[PDB]
Amino acid sequence: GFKQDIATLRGDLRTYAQDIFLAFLNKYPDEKRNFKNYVGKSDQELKSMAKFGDHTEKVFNLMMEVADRATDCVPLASDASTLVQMKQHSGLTTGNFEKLFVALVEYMRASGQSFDSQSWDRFGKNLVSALSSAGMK
Ligand code: HEM
Repeated sequence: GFKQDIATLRGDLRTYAQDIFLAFLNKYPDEKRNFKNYVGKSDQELKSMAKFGDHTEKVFNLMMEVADRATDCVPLASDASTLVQMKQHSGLTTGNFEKLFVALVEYMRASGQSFDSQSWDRFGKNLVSALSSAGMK
Protein backbone atom coordinates (compact mmCIF):
# COMPACT_ATOMS: atom_id res chain seq x y z
CA GLY A 1 0.00 0.00 0.00
CA PHE A 2 0.84 3.69 0.37
CA LYS A 3 3.65 3.26 2.99
CA GLN A 4 5.35 0.52 1.00
CA ASP A 5 5.06 2.78 -2.10
CA ILE A 6 7.03 5.50 -0.32
CA ALA A 7 9.82 2.86 0.32
CA THR A 8 9.68 1.76 -3.38
CA LEU A 9 9.96 5.34 -4.67
CA ARG A 10 12.74 6.20 -2.15
CA GLY A 11 14.76 3.14 -3.30
CA ASP A 12 15.18 4.71 -6.80
CA LEU A 13 14.04 8.24 -6.02
CA ARG A 14 16.13 10.23 -8.53
CA THR A 15 14.83 8.04 -11.47
CA TYR A 16 11.21 8.08 -10.24
CA ALA A 17 11.30 11.84 -9.48
CA GLN A 18 12.64 12.77 -12.96
CA ASP A 19 10.23 10.34 -14.74
CA ILE A 20 7.07 11.53 -12.84
CA PHE A 21 7.97 15.20 -13.19
CA LEU A 22 8.57 14.69 -16.94
CA ALA A 23 5.22 12.87 -17.15
CA PHE A 24 3.69 15.96 -15.51
CA LEU A 25 5.37 18.50 -17.83
CA ASN A 26 4.53 16.42 -20.98
CA LYS A 27 0.86 15.91 -19.93
CA TYR A 28 0.43 19.68 -19.09
CA PRO A 29 2.82 21.59 -21.40
CA ASP A 30 1.34 25.00 -20.33
CA GLU A 31 2.85 24.14 -16.85
CA LYS A 32 6.34 25.02 -18.31
CA ARG A 33 5.02 28.66 -17.97
CA ASN A 34 6.27 28.36 -14.29
CA PHE A 35 9.59 26.94 -15.66
CA LYS A 36 10.54 29.15 -18.71
CA ASN A 37 14.13 27.58 -18.77
CA TYR A 38 12.47 24.18 -19.69
CA VAL A 39 10.87 25.33 -23.00
CA GLY A 40 12.15 23.70 -26.21
CA LYS A 41 13.91 20.86 -24.34
CA SER A 42 13.46 17.10 -24.85
CA ASP A 43 13.30 14.92 -21.72
CA GLN A 44 16.98 13.82 -22.06
CA GLU A 45 18.00 17.52 -22.34
CA LEU A 46 15.93 18.47 -19.21
CA LYS A 47 17.63 15.59 -17.33
CA SER A 48 20.95 17.36 -18.18
CA MET A 49 19.97 20.83 -16.79
CA ALA A 50 21.18 21.25 -13.16
CA LYS A 51 18.13 23.22 -11.86
CA PHE A 52 15.81 20.47 -13.32
CA GLY A 53 17.73 17.64 -11.60
CA ASP A 54 18.63 19.18 -8.25
CA HIS A 55 14.03 21.09 -8.28
CA THR A 56 12.95 17.57 -9.10
CA GLU A 57 15.02 15.57 -6.48
CA LYS A 58 14.14 18.23 -3.79
CA VAL A 59 10.42 18.07 -4.83
CA PHE A 60 10.34 14.25 -4.38
CA ASN A 61 12.54 14.17 -1.23
CA LEU A 62 10.04 16.55 0.48
CA MET A 63 6.92 14.95 -1.08
CA MET A 64 7.99 11.55 0.31
CA GLU A 65 8.47 13.10 3.81
CA VAL A 66 5.00 14.71 3.61
CA ALA A 67 3.56 11.30 2.45
CA ASP A 68 5.45 9.57 5.34
CA ARG A 69 4.08 11.99 7.96
CA ALA A 70 0.50 11.59 6.66
CA THR A 71 -2.18 9.52 8.40
CA ASP A 72 -4.40 7.53 5.96
CA CYS A 73 -3.19 9.74 3.05
CA VAL A 74 -4.07 13.01 4.95
CA PRO A 75 -1.03 15.29 5.21
CA LEU A 76 -0.14 17.28 8.32
CA ALA A 77 -1.52 20.81 8.27
CA SER A 78 2.06 21.98 9.21
CA ASP A 79 3.40 20.35 5.97
CA ALA A 80 0.81 22.20 3.91
CA SER A 81 1.65 25.52 5.78
CA THR A 82 5.39 24.96 5.03
CA LEU A 83 4.68 24.32 1.34
CA VAL A 84 2.44 27.41 1.03
CA GLN A 85 4.94 29.74 2.78
CA MET A 86 7.82 28.71 0.37
CA LYS A 87 8.95 31.96 -1.41
CA GLN A 88 9.77 29.91 -4.60
CA HIS A 89 6.01 28.86 -4.75
CA SER A 90 4.62 32.47 -4.75
CA GLY A 91 3.35 32.09 -8.36
CA LEU A 92 1.41 28.85 -7.72
CA THR A 93 -2.21 27.76 -7.11
CA THR A 94 -3.71 24.39 -6.08
CA GLY A 95 -4.22 23.66 -9.86
CA ASN A 96 -0.41 23.28 -10.29
CA PHE A 97 -0.34 20.61 -7.49
CA GLU A 98 -3.55 18.83 -8.72
CA LYS A 99 -1.92 18.38 -12.19
CA LEU A 100 1.33 17.01 -10.68
CA PHE A 101 -0.68 14.35 -8.76
CA VAL A 102 -2.90 13.45 -11.79
CA ALA A 103 0.32 12.73 -13.74
CA LEU A 104 1.81 10.84 -10.74
CA VAL A 105 -1.28 8.57 -10.44
CA GLU A 106 -1.42 7.97 -14.26
CA TYR A 107 2.35 7.10 -14.14
CA MET A 108 1.70 4.56 -11.32
CA ARG A 109 -1.34 3.13 -13.22
CA ALA A 110 0.84 2.61 -16.41
CA SER A 111 3.88 1.15 -14.51
CA GLY A 112 4.52 -2.59 -14.34
CA GLN A 113 4.29 -2.32 -10.50
CA SER A 114 1.71 -2.88 -7.68
CA PHE A 115 1.60 0.80 -6.57
CA ASP A 116 -1.53 1.71 -4.56
CA SER A 117 -2.55 4.37 -7.14
CA GLN A 118 -5.90 5.00 -5.41
CA SER A 119 -4.05 5.99 -2.17
CA TRP A 120 -1.84 8.41 -4.18
CA ASP A 121 -4.98 9.90 -5.81
CA ARG A 122 -6.50 10.54 -2.31
CA PHE A 123 -3.11 11.86 -1.05
CA GLY A 124 -3.01 14.36 -3.95
CA LYS A 125 -6.63 15.52 -3.33
CA ASN A 126 -6.02 15.72 0.47
CA LEU A 127 -2.79 17.72 -0.02
CA VAL A 128 -4.57 20.21 -2.37
CA SER A 129 -7.34 20.61 0.26
CA ALA A 130 -4.69 21.19 3.01
CA LEU A 131 -2.81 23.71 0.79
CA SER A 132 -6.09 25.70 0.25
CA SER A 133 -6.78 25.64 4.07
CA ALA A 134 -3.18 26.87 4.70
CA GLY A 135 -3.65 29.87 2.30
CA MET A 136 -2.73 28.74 -1.25
CA LYS A 137 -4.94 30.30 -3.97
C1 HEM B 1 4.84 18.30 -3.49
C2 HEM B 1 5.11 19.20 -4.44
C3 HEM B 1 6.28 20.13 -4.48
C4 HEM B 1 7.35 20.21 -3.67
C5 HEM B 1 7.59 19.29 -2.50
C6 HEM B 1 8.14 21.28 -4.13
C7 HEM B 1 9.30 21.56 -3.47
C8 HEM B 1 10.12 22.54 -3.87
C9 HEM B 1 11.34 22.73 -3.25
C10 HEM B 1 11.86 21.90 -2.09
C11 HEM B 1 11.88 23.77 -3.89
C12 HEM B 1 13.23 24.26 -3.51
C13 HEM B 1 14.19 23.47 -4.40
C14 HEM B 1 15.32 24.38 -4.81
O1 HEM B 1 15.09 25.34 -5.61
O2 HEM B 1 16.47 24.16 -4.32
C15 HEM B 1 10.98 24.23 -4.93
C16 HEM B 1 11.14 25.25 -5.85
C17 HEM B 1 10.27 25.52 -6.92
N1 HEM B 1 9.12 24.90 -7.20
FE1 HEM B 1 8.44 23.54 -6.22
N2 HEM B 1 7.63 21.91 -5.21
C18 HEM B 1 6.49 21.22 -5.44
C19 HEM B 1 5.55 21.41 -6.43
C20 HEM B 1 5.75 22.36 -7.38
C21 HEM B 1 4.88 22.52 -8.47
C22 HEM B 1 3.65 21.67 -8.68
C23 HEM B 1 5.39 23.56 -9.25
C24 HEM B 1 4.85 24.11 -10.52
C25 HEM B 1 3.86 23.51 -11.19
C26 HEM B 1 6.59 24.01 -8.58
C27 HEM B 1 7.40 25.03 -8.98
C28 HEM B 1 8.58 25.41 -8.32
C29 HEM B 1 9.45 26.45 -8.84
C30 HEM B 1 9.15 27.25 -10.09
C31 HEM B 1 10.49 26.52 -7.97
C32 HEM B 1 11.67 27.44 -8.08
C33 HEM B 1 12.24 27.48 -9.51
C34 HEM B 1 12.65 26.12 -10.06
O3 HEM B 1 11.91 25.12 -9.94
O4 HEM B 1 13.74 25.99 -10.67
N3 HEM B 1 6.78 23.24 -7.46
N4 HEM B 1 9.92 23.43 -4.89
